[PDB]
Amino acid sequence: PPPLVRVAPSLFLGSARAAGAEEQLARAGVTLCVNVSRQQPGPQAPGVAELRVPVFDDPAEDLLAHLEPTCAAMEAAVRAGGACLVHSKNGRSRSAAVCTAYLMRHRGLSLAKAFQMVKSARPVAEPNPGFWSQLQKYEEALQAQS
Amino acid sequence: SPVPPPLVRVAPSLFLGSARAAGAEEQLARAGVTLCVNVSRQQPGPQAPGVAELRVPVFDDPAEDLLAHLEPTCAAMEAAVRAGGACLVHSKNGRSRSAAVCTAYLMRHRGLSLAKAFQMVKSARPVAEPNPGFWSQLQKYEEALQAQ
Ligand SMILES: [Cl-]
Ligand SMILES: [Cl-]
Ligand SMILES: [Cl-]
Repeated sequence: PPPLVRVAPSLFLGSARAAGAEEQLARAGVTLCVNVSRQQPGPQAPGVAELRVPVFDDPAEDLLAHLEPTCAAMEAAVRAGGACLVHSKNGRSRSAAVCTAYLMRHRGLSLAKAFQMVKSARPVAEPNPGFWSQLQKYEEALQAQS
Repeated sequence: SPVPPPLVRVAPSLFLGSARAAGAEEQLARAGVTLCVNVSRQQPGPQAPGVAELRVPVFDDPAEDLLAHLEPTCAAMEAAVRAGGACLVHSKNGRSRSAAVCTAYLMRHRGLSLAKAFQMVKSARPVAEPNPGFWSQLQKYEEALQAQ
Protein backbone atom coordinates (compact mmCIF):
# COMPACT_ATOMS: atom_id res chain seq x y z
CA PRO A 1 0.00 0.00 0.00
CA PRO A 2 1.22 3.53 -0.75
CA PRO A 3 2.39 5.37 2.35
CA LEU A 4 0.63 8.15 4.10
CA VAL A 5 2.39 11.45 3.58
CA ARG A 6 2.78 13.68 6.61
CA VAL A 7 1.92 17.18 5.39
CA ALA A 8 2.47 18.93 8.74
CA PRO A 9 2.39 17.83 12.39
CA SER A 10 -0.79 15.82 13.05
CA LEU A 11 -1.82 16.26 9.37
CA PHE A 12 -1.63 13.49 6.78
CA LEU A 13 -2.62 13.15 3.14
CA GLY A 14 -3.20 9.89 1.30
CA SER A 15 -4.77 8.19 -1.65
CA ALA A 16 -7.77 5.92 -1.21
CA ARG A 17 -5.93 2.65 -0.66
CA ALA A 18 -3.64 4.33 1.90
CA ALA A 19 -6.72 4.87 4.12
CA GLY A 20 -7.35 1.10 4.20
CA ALA A 21 -4.16 0.07 6.01
CA GLU A 22 -5.29 -0.08 9.64
CA GLU A 23 -1.69 -0.41 10.88
CA GLN A 24 -0.29 2.70 9.19
CA LEU A 25 -3.01 4.90 10.71
CA ALA A 26 -2.37 3.42 14.13
CA ARG A 27 1.33 4.07 13.58
CA ALA A 28 0.56 7.63 12.49
CA GLY A 29 -1.77 8.27 15.44
CA VAL A 30 -4.66 9.00 13.10
CA THR A 31 -7.94 9.54 14.97
CA LEU A 32 -10.03 11.25 12.24
CA CYS A 33 -10.23 10.35 8.55
CA VAL A 34 -11.59 12.97 6.16
CA ASN A 35 -12.85 11.05 3.13
CA VAL A 36 -13.27 13.63 0.33
CA SER A 37 -15.21 11.47 -2.14
CA ARG A 38 -18.64 10.10 -2.94
CA GLN A 39 -17.85 6.39 -3.29
CA GLN A 40 -14.37 5.44 -2.02
CA PRO A 41 -14.78 3.34 1.15
CA GLY A 42 -13.06 4.80 4.16
CA PRO A 43 -11.21 3.53 7.22
CA GLN A 44 -12.28 0.33 8.91
CA ALA A 45 -9.82 0.88 11.74
CA PRO A 46 -11.27 0.36 15.23
CA GLY A 47 -11.67 3.74 16.84
CA VAL A 48 -10.98 5.92 13.80
CA ALA A 49 -13.82 8.36 13.11
CA GLU A 50 -14.70 9.27 9.54
CA LEU A 51 -15.98 12.51 8.04
CA ARG A 52 -17.21 12.16 4.45
CA VAL A 53 -17.02 15.28 2.29
CA PRO A 54 -19.04 14.01 -0.68
CA VAL A 55 -17.61 15.55 -3.85
CA PHE A 56 -16.41 14.33 -7.19
CA ASP A 57 -12.99 15.57 -8.33
CA ASP A 58 -14.80 18.07 -10.52
CA PRO A 59 -14.65 21.87 -10.95
CA ALA A 60 -18.46 21.97 -10.94
CA GLU A 61 -18.97 20.68 -7.43
CA ASP A 62 -19.14 22.93 -4.37
CA LEU A 63 -16.26 22.04 -2.06
CA LEU A 64 -16.27 25.61 -0.72
CA ALA A 65 -19.44 24.86 1.25
CA HIS A 66 -17.74 22.17 3.35
CA LEU A 67 -14.37 23.79 4.14
CA GLU A 68 -15.13 25.60 7.41
CA PRO A 69 -17.16 22.70 8.93
CA THR A 70 -14.55 20.14 7.78
CA CYS A 71 -11.64 22.26 9.11
CA ALA A 72 -13.34 22.76 12.47
CA ALA A 73 -13.67 18.99 12.82
CA MET A 74 -10.01 18.43 11.94
CA GLU A 75 -8.65 21.16 14.25
CA ALA A 76 -10.72 19.75 17.09
CA ALA A 77 -9.30 16.31 16.46
CA VAL A 78 -5.77 17.70 16.62
CA ARG A 79 -6.30 19.92 19.66
CA ALA A 80 -7.62 16.86 21.50
CA GLY A 81 -4.42 14.87 20.88
CA GLY A 82 -5.18 13.07 17.61
CA ALA A 83 -4.22 13.53 13.98
CA CYS A 84 -6.04 13.74 10.68
CA LEU A 85 -5.79 11.81 7.44
CA VAL A 86 -7.28 13.58 4.44
CA HIS A 87 -7.73 11.20 1.51
CA SER A 88 -9.25 11.08 -1.95
CA LYS A 89 -8.95 8.47 -4.74
CA ASN A 90 -5.66 9.79 -6.14
CA GLY A 91 -4.43 11.88 -3.21
CA ARG A 92 -3.96 14.67 -5.69
CA SER A 93 -6.92 17.08 -5.94
CA ARG A 94 -9.75 16.82 -3.39
CA SER A 95 -7.53 15.82 -0.45
CA ALA A 96 -4.97 18.38 -1.54
CA ALA A 97 -7.68 21.03 -1.51
CA VAL A 98 -8.90 20.23 2.01
CA CYS A 99 -5.36 20.02 3.44
CA THR A 100 -4.46 23.52 2.21
CA ALA A 101 -7.84 24.83 3.33
CA TYR A 102 -7.01 23.43 6.78
CA LEU A 103 -3.56 25.04 6.80
CA MET A 104 -4.96 28.49 5.89
CA ARG A 105 -7.80 28.26 8.40
CA HIS A 106 -5.92 26.86 11.39
CA ARG A 107 -2.18 27.26 10.78
CA GLY A 108 -2.47 30.82 9.49
CA LEU A 109 -0.86 30.41 6.11
CA SER A 110 -1.70 32.13 2.89
CA LEU A 111 -3.00 29.90 0.13
CA ALA A 112 0.45 30.11 -1.47
CA LYS A 113 2.49 29.14 1.59
CA ALA A 114 -0.08 26.52 2.66
CA PHE A 115 -0.15 24.89 -0.75
CA GLN A 116 3.63 24.94 -1.04
CA MET A 117 3.56 23.01 2.25
CA VAL A 118 1.21 20.38 0.76
CA LYS A 119 3.28 20.16 -2.42
CA SER A 120 6.56 19.66 -0.61
CA ALA A 121 4.93 16.72 1.13
CA ARG A 122 3.02 15.58 -1.97
CA PRO A 123 4.58 16.69 -5.28
CA VAL A 124 1.65 15.52 -7.40
CA ALA A 125 -0.68 17.83 -5.46
CA GLU A 126 -2.89 19.62 -7.95
CA PRO A 127 -6.43 20.75 -7.13
CA ASN A 128 -8.45 20.97 -10.30
CA PRO A 129 -8.91 24.56 -11.48
CA GLY A 130 -12.41 24.80 -10.02
CA PHE A 131 -11.29 23.89 -6.51
CA TRP A 132 -8.22 26.11 -6.83
CA SER A 133 -10.52 29.10 -7.36
CA GLN A 134 -12.77 28.00 -4.50
CA LEU A 135 -9.69 28.06 -2.26
CA GLN A 136 -8.95 31.67 -3.26
CA LYS A 137 -12.51 32.51 -2.20
CA TYR A 138 -11.85 30.74 1.10
CA GLU A 139 -8.72 32.88 1.47
CA GLU A 140 -10.76 35.98 0.57
CA ALA A 141 -13.30 35.16 3.26
CA LEU A 142 -10.60 34.26 5.79
CA GLN A 143 -8.84 37.57 5.14
CA ALA A 144 -12.11 39.44 5.78
CA GLN A 145 -12.71 37.68 9.10
CA SER A 146 -9.03 38.17 10.02
CA SER B 1 -37.97 -2.25 15.15
CA PRO B 2 -37.13 1.31 16.32
CA VAL B 3 -39.50 3.67 18.18
CA PRO B 4 -41.01 6.37 15.89
CA PRO B 5 -40.78 9.23 14.74
CA PRO B 6 -37.66 9.03 12.50
CA LEU B 7 -36.57 12.60 13.41
CA VAL B 8 -37.18 14.51 16.62
CA ARG B 9 -36.09 18.10 17.30
CA VAL B 10 -34.03 18.19 20.48
CA ALA B 11 -33.08 21.88 20.34
CA PRO B 12 -32.75 24.52 17.58
CA SER B 13 -30.84 23.00 14.64
CA LEU B 14 -30.41 19.70 16.57
CA PHE B 15 -32.29 16.51 15.61
CA LEU B 16 -32.11 12.97 16.98
CA GLY B 17 -32.75 9.88 14.84
CA SER B 18 -33.21 6.15 14.97
CA ALA B 19 -32.43 3.78 12.11
CA ARG B 20 -35.68 4.78 10.45
CA ALA B 21 -34.06 8.13 9.65
CA ALA B 22 -32.00 6.26 7.03
CA GLY B 23 -34.87 6.67 4.57
CA ALA B 24 -36.12 10.12 5.61
CA GLU B 25 -34.19 12.21 3.06
CA GLU B 26 -37.19 14.52 2.59
CA GLN B 27 -37.58 15.27 6.29
CA LEU B 28 -33.86 16.04 6.45
CA ALA B 29 -34.16 18.49 3.58
CA ARG B 30 -37.12 20.19 5.28
CA ALA B 31 -35.17 20.60 8.53
CA GLY B 32 -32.23 22.03 6.63
CA VAL B 33 -29.85 19.35 7.94
CA THR B 34 -26.33 19.85 6.58
CA LEU B 35 -24.47 17.26 8.67
CA CYS B 36 -25.40 13.76 9.74
CA VAL B 37 -23.63 12.27 12.73
CA ASN B 38 -23.89 8.50 12.38
CA VAL B 39 -23.01 7.03 15.78
CA SER B 40 -22.46 3.37 14.84
CA ARG B 41 -19.94 1.03 13.29
CA GLN B 42 -22.51 -0.66 11.08
CA GLN B 43 -25.54 1.57 10.47
CA PRO B 44 -26.19 3.36 7.18
CA GLY B 45 -27.15 7.01 6.95
CA PRO B 46 -29.64 8.80 4.72
CA GLN B 47 -28.45 9.47 1.20
CA ALA B 48 -28.87 13.24 1.39
CA PRO B 49 -27.27 15.02 -1.57
CA GLY B 50 -23.99 16.72 -0.67
CA VAL B 51 -24.74 16.54 3.05
CA ALA B 52 -21.64 15.69 5.06
CA GLU B 53 -21.58 12.56 7.18
CA LEU B 54 -19.49 12.00 10.29
CA ARG B 55 -19.31 8.45 11.57
CA VAL B 56 -18.49 7.93 15.25
CA PRO B 57 -17.70 4.21 15.23
CA VAL B 58 -18.98 2.55 18.40
CA PHE B 59 -21.36 -0.24 19.24
CA ASP B 60 -24.06 0.45 21.77
CA ASP B 61 -21.83 -1.17 24.41
CA PRO B 62 -20.78 0.15 27.85
CA ALA B 63 -17.14 -0.63 27.07
CA GLU B 64 -17.02 1.48 23.88
CA ASP B 65 -15.10 4.73 24.35
CA LEU B 66 -17.42 7.42 23.05
CA LEU B 67 -15.74 10.09 25.20
CA ALA B 68 -12.70 9.95 22.92
CA HIS B 69 -14.76 11.14 19.93
CA LEU B 70 -16.81 13.95 21.49
CA GLU B 71 -14.51 16.88 20.66
CA PRO B 72 -14.24 16.45 16.85
CA THR B 73 -17.90 15.32 16.88
CA CYS B 74 -19.10 18.30 18.87
CA ALA B 75 -16.85 20.63 16.83
CA ALA B 76 -18.23 19.44 13.49
CA MET B 77 -21.77 19.90 14.77
CA GLU B 78 -21.21 23.46 16.00
CA ALA B 79 -19.49 24.54 12.78
CA ALA B 80 -22.50 23.25 10.83
CA VAL B 81 -24.93 25.12 13.07
CA ARG B 82 -22.83 28.29 13.12
CA ALA B 83 -22.80 28.14 9.31
CA GLY B 84 -26.61 28.22 9.43
CA GLY B 85 -27.22 24.49 9.04
CA ALA B 86 -28.72 21.79 11.22
CA CYS B 87 -27.42 18.51 12.62
CA LEU B 88 -29.00 15.05 12.63
CA VAL B 89 -27.45 12.68 15.16
CA HIS B 90 -28.74 9.15 14.58
CA SER B 91 -28.12 5.71 16.00
CA LYS B 92 -29.95 2.45 15.32
CA ASN B 93 -32.39 2.70 18.24
CA GLY B 94 -32.30 6.49 18.71
CA ARG B 95 -31.84 5.66 22.39
CA SER B 96 -28.23 5.40 23.57
CA ARG B 97 -25.43 6.44 21.22
CA SER B 98 -27.28 9.26 19.50
CA ALA B 99 -28.71 10.48 22.81
CA ALA B 100 -25.32 10.65 24.50
CA VAL B 101 -23.85 12.62 21.62
CA CYS B 102 -26.78 15.05 21.75
CA THR B 103 -26.22 15.53 25.47
CA ALA B 104 -22.47 16.03 24.97
CA TYR B 105 -22.99 18.66 22.30
CA LEU B 106 -25.40 20.64 24.42
CA MET B 107 -22.97 20.71 27.32
CA ARG B 108 -19.95 21.53 25.19
CA HIS B 109 -21.31 24.24 22.89
CA ARG B 110 -24.56 25.54 24.47
CA GLY B 111 -23.04 25.69 27.97
CA LEU B 112 -25.76 23.55 29.50
CA SER B 113 -25.18 21.35 32.51
CA LEU B 114 -25.51 17.58 32.25
CA ALA B 115 -28.79 17.73 34.15
CA LYS B 116 -30.30 20.20 31.71
CA ALA B 117 -28.78 18.83 28.51
CA PHE B 118 -30.01 15.30 29.08
CA GLN B 119 -33.42 16.61 30.17
CA MET B 120 -33.88 18.27 26.78
CA VAL B 121 -32.89 15.00 25.10
CA LYS B 122 -35.15 12.82 27.23
CA SER B 123 -37.95 15.32 26.86
CA ALA B 124 -37.81 15.21 23.04
CA ARG B 125 -37.09 11.46 22.93
CA PRO B 126 -38.74 9.89 26.02
CA VAL B 127 -36.99 6.52 25.48
CA ALA B 128 -33.54 8.15 25.42
CA GLU B 129 -31.13 6.33 27.68
CA PRO B 130 -27.36 6.16 27.14
CA ASN B 131 -26.02 2.92 28.51
CA PRO B 132 -24.29 3.16 31.91
CA GLY B 133 -20.83 3.25 30.31
CA PHE B 134 -21.89 6.21 28.17
CA TRP B 135 -23.45 7.85 31.20
CA SER B 136 -20.21 7.55 33.19
CA GLN B 137 -18.27 9.03 30.28
CA LEU B 138 -20.78 11.88 30.10
CA GLN B 139 -20.35 12.50 33.84
CA LYS B 140 -16.59 12.48 33.24
CA TYR B 141 -17.09 14.96 30.37
CA GLU B 142 -19.03 17.42 32.53
CA GLU B 143 -16.21 17.42 35.10
CA ALA B 144 -13.60 18.05 32.42
CA LEU B 145 -15.74 20.94 31.13
CA GLN B 146 -16.42 22.48 34.57
CA ALA B 147 -12.67 22.49 35.24
CA GLN B 148 -11.80 23.95 31.82
CL1 LIG C 1 -1.20 35.22 6.45
CL1 LIG D 1 -1.35 24.52 -9.09
CL1 LIG E 1 -23.20 -0.55 15.00
